[PDB]
Amino acid sequence: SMNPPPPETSNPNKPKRETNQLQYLLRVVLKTLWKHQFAWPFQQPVDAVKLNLPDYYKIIKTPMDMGTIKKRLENNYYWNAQECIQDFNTMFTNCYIYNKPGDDIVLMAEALEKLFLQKINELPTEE
Ligand SMILES: CCNS(=O)(=O)c1ccc2c(c1)CN(C)C(=O)N2
Ligand SMILES: [K+]
Repeated sequence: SMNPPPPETSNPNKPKRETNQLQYLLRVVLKTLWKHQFAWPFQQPVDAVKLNLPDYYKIIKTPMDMGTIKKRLENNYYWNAQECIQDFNTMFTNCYIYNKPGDDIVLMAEALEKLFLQKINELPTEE
């Protein structure tokens, strides 16, 4: 029932780059999903205490959330776009694993994922 330390949002020894694709991921993809009406449950790490989900971190061992992704993008944490896309995919996957199909949180994840994929379809070529 207690929360782990959140995922790191910086790591000085980790390698990183600024790419036009990562800029797009912050300016377009994250920004669009962040403002969505269903973004709120995904804007911070799952709080197992507040939300009374005492089993959450007994099941989900690779937690991820858009608050973490936002800070990673702001902090130039990533080496490439794929590392960031992976984080979004971990967040969605965790939600589908932990919750029941048709639960409100799943409908929210599914709407955010639809939008995510629409935005990723226009990801520019690396230039
Ligand atoms: C519709 C959201 N309801 S709630 O905030 O009680 C909630 C209910 C369930 C969860 C979460 C939030 C967050 N989340 C990422 C998750 O997988 N489960
Ligand atoms: K499930």
